Amino acid sequence: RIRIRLKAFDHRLIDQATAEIVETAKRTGAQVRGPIPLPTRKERFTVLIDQYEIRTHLRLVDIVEPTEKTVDALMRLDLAAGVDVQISLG
Amino acid sequence: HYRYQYTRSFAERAKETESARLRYPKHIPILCEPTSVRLFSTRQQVQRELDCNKFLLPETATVMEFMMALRQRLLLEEGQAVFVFIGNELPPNSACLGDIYARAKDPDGFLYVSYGVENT
Amino acid sequence: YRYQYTRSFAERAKETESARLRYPKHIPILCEPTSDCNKFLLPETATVMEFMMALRQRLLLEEGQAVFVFIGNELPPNSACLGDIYARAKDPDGFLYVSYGVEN
Repeated sequence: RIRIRLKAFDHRLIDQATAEIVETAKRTGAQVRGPIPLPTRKERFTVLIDQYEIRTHLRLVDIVEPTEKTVDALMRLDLAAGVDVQISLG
Repeated sequence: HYRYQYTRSFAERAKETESARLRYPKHIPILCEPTSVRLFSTRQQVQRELDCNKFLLPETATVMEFMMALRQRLLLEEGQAVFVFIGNELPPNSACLGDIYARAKDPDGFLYVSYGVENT
Repeated sequence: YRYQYTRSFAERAKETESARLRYPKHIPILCEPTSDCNKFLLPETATVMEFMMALRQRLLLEEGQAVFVFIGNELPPNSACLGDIYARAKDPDGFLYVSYGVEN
């Protein structure tokens, strides 16, 4: 089992990266659970001498039953530079 | 499949849901287990058993209501979300348990659900 | 809202300031029937949907009956977060005013 967590400031990039990972897993005959959207993270900087807000969007994808071809394909995936990805194996 | 189906005979699971439906014919019996061998411990079995939660919820209850019941039962903190799956699919929050049950119930009478907890 | 007419703005400001000291991550909600106030505190992370489901239990509602809520003239999205809503729609008195109703 390959669990994938994505984070980005831009939700447009995160949904595209997520769809791209899902598709890739499916094309190589794996099972996918998700995408699972998690609640957006909301941080704020108070400007002194007025708020600046940073939101971090979050998505999870579980790949179940990764094939030889699944991992190989994930390694070759060209993911947008603004999306951070974390992977843990089962 | 699910741990509950390996450790309980079909006969006892079927009887269990038969009794539930005889008394509560408009309720849905639900069996939830986590989405999750020299990897063994004397603790492993009791802890796996305690991860399995059963519910008996109205057919008119929504997925969201179920998820809130599961949250309460798992006593999750502020930084924790629970998400649920039916056979790899994540059901819509406004779906009724009775509609999901009609389509996805096991032959033994339970609606089987995988849950994952995420620590946002 | 009736509550705005029966309680002075100063008293209402006091209630919310006080609830937000005791519960900084909770949103004060004033709830009235769409033409009988109740006050609620809601985790700032709860959604409209979660709130509607909590509110449903809160009432002696029979199965098949659902709550709907307005915030102003708008039916908010189910998946919308209450903290996001609170930040754009709270009253100057600090309350988020919500009107609710029941449908079959």
